[PDB]
Amino acid sequence: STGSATTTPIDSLDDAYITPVQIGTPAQTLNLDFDTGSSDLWVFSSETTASEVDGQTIYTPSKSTTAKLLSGATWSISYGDGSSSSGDVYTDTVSVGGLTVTGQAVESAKKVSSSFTEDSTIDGLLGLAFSTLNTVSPTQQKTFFDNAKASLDSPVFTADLGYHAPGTYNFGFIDTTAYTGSITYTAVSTKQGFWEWTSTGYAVGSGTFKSTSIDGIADTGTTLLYLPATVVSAYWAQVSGAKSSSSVGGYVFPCSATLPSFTFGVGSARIVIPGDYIDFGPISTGSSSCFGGIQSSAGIGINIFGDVALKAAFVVFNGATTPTLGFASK
Ligand SMILES: CC(C)c1nc(CN(C)C(=O)N[C@H](C(=O)N[C@@H](Cc2ccccc2)C[C@H](O)[C@H](Cc2ccccc2)NC(=O)OCc2cncs2)C(C)C)cs1
Repeated sequence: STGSATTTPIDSLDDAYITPVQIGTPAQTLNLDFDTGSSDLWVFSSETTASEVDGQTIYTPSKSTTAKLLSGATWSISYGDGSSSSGDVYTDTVSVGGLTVTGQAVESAKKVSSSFTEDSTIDGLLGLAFSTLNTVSPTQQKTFFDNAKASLDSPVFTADLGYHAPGTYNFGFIDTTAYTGSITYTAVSTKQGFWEWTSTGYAVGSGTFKSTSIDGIADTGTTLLYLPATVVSAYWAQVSGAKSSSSVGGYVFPCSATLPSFTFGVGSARIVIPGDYIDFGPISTGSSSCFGGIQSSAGIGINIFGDVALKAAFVVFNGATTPTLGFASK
């Protein structure tokens, strides 16, 4: 089997991407944020505290003839930005782009933090990291991909995120028409539960490539590219007037600037992030100070290849016995 679904930016900055997911019988379609940096499939639901729901579409398990309470199971997750959610669990039929998993754990939120409430476009998360990070207790649950894998034509999924445009998530096959050149594969460590890999270096603009190992995670659920402070300083030093603002919480630059590209290495191959991808717009409405899309990871404790990086590539998440990651230009 295979599945193929379009993923759509939630706003004009590509802050996140949402993908329609069918849950239950008859189907309830929710728009989920596919996240290769976490491993819980959780949704806004009929159980979510009413004051914490503001415009999202909800899952109502009582309206699904295939929903079954997963008795005694609870979940609770805390994310890198301080956001969180928690609740109870149902198993139900879940389909993505024509690929169906029966018996998928659907984590129903009873509570969500303010950042989720305030985003009416995201109806929940679909985690695509390793199932060892799933938070359901006392019986840990598998991700949608892990449950589907043995049925897929190939044990893979791909992320092809668009710049100011929709993209695609494919399950079980590699669309050889979706990229240029060849795919370069690189080793993954699963020891922390993430798609954790090592970039071989970077370049800023037309500058020389610096060979240096940069460990980090391929993370579709984070908007920006978070790298060591050394790398980030070398980038922004090429932009007149850019500076790190403690008040704003990172690097800002004059909205009048034209930004240089940023290249990262994948083995001997190179992925080029165009300058325009690094512009996240005014820090507040009407400001002439713009927010940078490359920021320091210091204090996060991990480097994060978020959407700014991934959307410059066709990315293969290879869930073979020894997982690997592939990157191609497109
Ligand atoms: C316009 C508005 C709606 C939006 N702003 C954003 C930008 N934001 C907030 C982020 O990128 N926030 C990032 C974040 O926490 N992302 C998260 C939550 C999230 C989900 C959906 C939408 C938005 C956020 C999702 C990410 O995959 C992070 C990556 C990570 C991993 C380890 C350590 C630190 C970080 N995953 C986790 O935090 O997983 C932690 C886990 C805990 N237990 C099991 S896994 C930070 C790391 C920067 C997106 S949409």
